[PDB]
Amino acid sequence: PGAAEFAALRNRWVDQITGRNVIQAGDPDFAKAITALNNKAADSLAKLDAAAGRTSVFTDLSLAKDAEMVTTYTRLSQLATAWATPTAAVFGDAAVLAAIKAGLADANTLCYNDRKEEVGNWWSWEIGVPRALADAMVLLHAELSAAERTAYCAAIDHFVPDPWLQFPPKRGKITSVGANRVDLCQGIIIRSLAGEDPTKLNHAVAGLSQVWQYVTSGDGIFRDGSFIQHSTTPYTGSYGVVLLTGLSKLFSLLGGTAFEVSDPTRSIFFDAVEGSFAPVMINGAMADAVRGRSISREANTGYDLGASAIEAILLLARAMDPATAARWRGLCAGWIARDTYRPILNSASVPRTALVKQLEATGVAPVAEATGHKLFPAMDRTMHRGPGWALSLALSSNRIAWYECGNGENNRGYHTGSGMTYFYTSDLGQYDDAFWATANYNRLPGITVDTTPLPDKVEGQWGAAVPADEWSGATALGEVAAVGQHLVGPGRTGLTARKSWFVSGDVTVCLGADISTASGAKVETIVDHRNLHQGSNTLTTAAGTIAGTAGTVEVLGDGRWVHLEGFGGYAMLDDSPLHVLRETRSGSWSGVNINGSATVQQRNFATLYVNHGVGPVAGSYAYMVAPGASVDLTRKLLEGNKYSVIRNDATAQSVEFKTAKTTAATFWKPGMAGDLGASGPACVVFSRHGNELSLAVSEPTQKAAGLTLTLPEGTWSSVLEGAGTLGTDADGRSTLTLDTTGLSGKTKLIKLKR
Ligand SMILES: CC(=O)N[C@@H]1[C@@H](O[C@@H]2O[C@H](C(=O)O)[C@@H](O[C@@H]3O[C@H](CO)[C@H](OS(=O)(=O)O)[C@H](O[C@@H]4OC(C(=O)O)=C[C@H](O)[C@H]4O)[C@H]3NC(C)=O)[C@H](O)[C@H]2O)[C@@H](OS(=O)(=O)O)[C@@H](CO)O[C@H]1O
Ligand code: NA
Repeated sequence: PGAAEFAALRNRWVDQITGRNVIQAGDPDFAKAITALNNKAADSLAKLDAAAGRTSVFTDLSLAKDAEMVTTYTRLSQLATAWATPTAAVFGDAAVLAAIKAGLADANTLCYNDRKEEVGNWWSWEIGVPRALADAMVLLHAELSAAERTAYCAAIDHFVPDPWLQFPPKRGKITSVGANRVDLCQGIIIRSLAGEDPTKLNHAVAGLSQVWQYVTSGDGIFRDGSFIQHSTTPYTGSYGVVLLTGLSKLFSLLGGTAFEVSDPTRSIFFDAVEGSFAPVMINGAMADAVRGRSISREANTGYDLGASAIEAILLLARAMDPATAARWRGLCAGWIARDTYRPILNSASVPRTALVKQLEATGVAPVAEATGHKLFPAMDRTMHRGPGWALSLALSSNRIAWYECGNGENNRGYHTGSGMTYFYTSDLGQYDDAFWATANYNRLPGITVDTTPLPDKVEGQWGAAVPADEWSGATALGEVAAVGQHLVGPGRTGLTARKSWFVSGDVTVCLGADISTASGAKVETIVDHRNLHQGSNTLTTAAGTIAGTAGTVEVLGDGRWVHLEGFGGYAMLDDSPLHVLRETRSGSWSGVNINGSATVQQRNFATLYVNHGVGPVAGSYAYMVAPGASVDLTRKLLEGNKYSVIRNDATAQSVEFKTAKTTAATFWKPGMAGDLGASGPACVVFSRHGNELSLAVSEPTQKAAGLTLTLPEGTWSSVLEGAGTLGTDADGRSTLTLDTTGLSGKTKLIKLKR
């Protein structure tokens, strides 16, 4: 491939990142995209350093601070983008062009050149600048000289001599993985178009192949659909999206060319659209539990990341077979149509606007999110859906860290892995509307928590420490899931708790047992901590209302249920006191992120909790949540033994769903919960239909070679579906012995016949 092939590739990249070939004349959404492009460009030009002998390019960005060096270059690439976009205010403006070129020249002289040693964050030198400088070279190819290309290519190659590796020489270079491998290869591929270097381009394309190979440990995509980055943090929602965005752009750029991605194993990446990304997308937002430290970012939210995932999926769909293309488009049309809270076209780029308009022009109908359970045992995450709600559980374990903090971000997030219950609903802004600026980080919804104050960055940055717990895991059969977590508290308090969740098509039953701590402080379990925005949403009870006055906590009477206007119902399944607090909380994003604005946000919350007191001995809880339930339905939850607690202690936790005729259990020790037994740790769901017993089983430690169940509902003599060996115990009960060697927490489905 020669000069013409390289020119064609550069032109395609410019088409992709500007949308210049696809602007629809007089379209109001295109006009808004150009306006947003114009305002950003105008803002940057206003900040140009015009001083003779300047030592920065922008008066508000120091080249001695590596993050401000990156922003220098992204502003320059944004300006080049505007200069190349028909109808933009600066389109083809020679004075603006001259200022971009002078900015690239001086940033190179002053700072980013092939003699400079890295200082500060490696990512700035190897990913932040190269992607932006490469884009600027390609955008400005007709305008930069050969000597300018030589200088800038040399700078990039100095920092990134091989995109299969990362870190400066003084650190020891390691294999780049996952999102980092995609980003380093993107910067080198685009730089290879500017410099017409087929050898670097081929090597960078070949480097993409690693990122979609299945892994069983470390970083990458697991066969169950989990995606981990930084070894111990569930990360589909932020690093997974960086990977998805970069591969969508690169696949589209190279398709049909001499450099096309041709590795057939990229099918694993395509399978991940539904296998990994779709289940953790909720009405257009990536779930908070899979986006790690980005929850602390005011302007990199679940909806910003979901909108990037939608753009990428739409871009990939163009190359797919017809049925897959239509399925992915349907998924996207649904995540777009249902999101009235941060509509995807508000502040969308011109390319994103074009993909959204192209989708609308297909007339492909919106696909609803399927009810039911999606389990990700490799990353200790589960998703559950019913009409009007999605529950995301956030666990941690000897495989998965309590939280990631780093770079001044999410240093307060140390309870976010303590069994959080995120109930996403039609309140689309629940977790987005300054929730992470104002929420009580010691009373996040669903957690059990030792009230000992912990320092920011407790347990270390980058997910370096994990709880040395017994297990966390899950299984599901049909409409019912069983999820368990042995919580070990962060900050060496000695907090221990056995938390389980049994989740039907409508209600979530939350059991807790064996709670104690060594710190001497009170321990709490949070039934909910729910953002009311500026609302005064009524908490209704059997007697009337509760917590009508902000700041004064009240104890629920003996009706045992409370209904929150705009949400649904909560009910206690034991006689423990439920404390209910209406509160107003304030905070700034600067309080949770070094880059956050100083603006103070104020939000109203409803906070419902159980107090286990000081020095609990085998403390416990039992309650349920019924998202979307009316007051009438909430008042009835505890009638008729619909949610029948079987056992809730240090051996096992189990509940029967009367209407679903289905029982769910978690086992901590060998023993029986009702008429089901297990020989060791297990998650089980079972249901009898006449003369047939259906079971789902997982071995949640991921380390046991076998597991034996003592079967409920009488004796069983044949296996109809699945694997396992039937047997009989000393007491005449049927047993099922499973080989669980290497199952990695996955579920086995079995059907038996009497
Ligand atoms: C300083 C150091 O040595 N730390 C490493 C740690 O490296 C840190 O982690 C990541 C990484 O690439 O591995 C890198 O995260 C990315 O940081 C930039 C800014 O630096 C962006 O964050 S933001 O500016 O606050 O938004 C970036 O965000 C994402 O940006 C983009 C995009 O640029 O296209 C898309 C998304 O919308 C957005 O979420 C952020 N990525 C994400 C997904 O958050 C840090 O800069 C880097 O310092 C790890 O290094 S690793 O290579 O081994 O993985 C860590 C692992 O244990 O080791 C530490 O020592
Ligand atoms: Na980590």
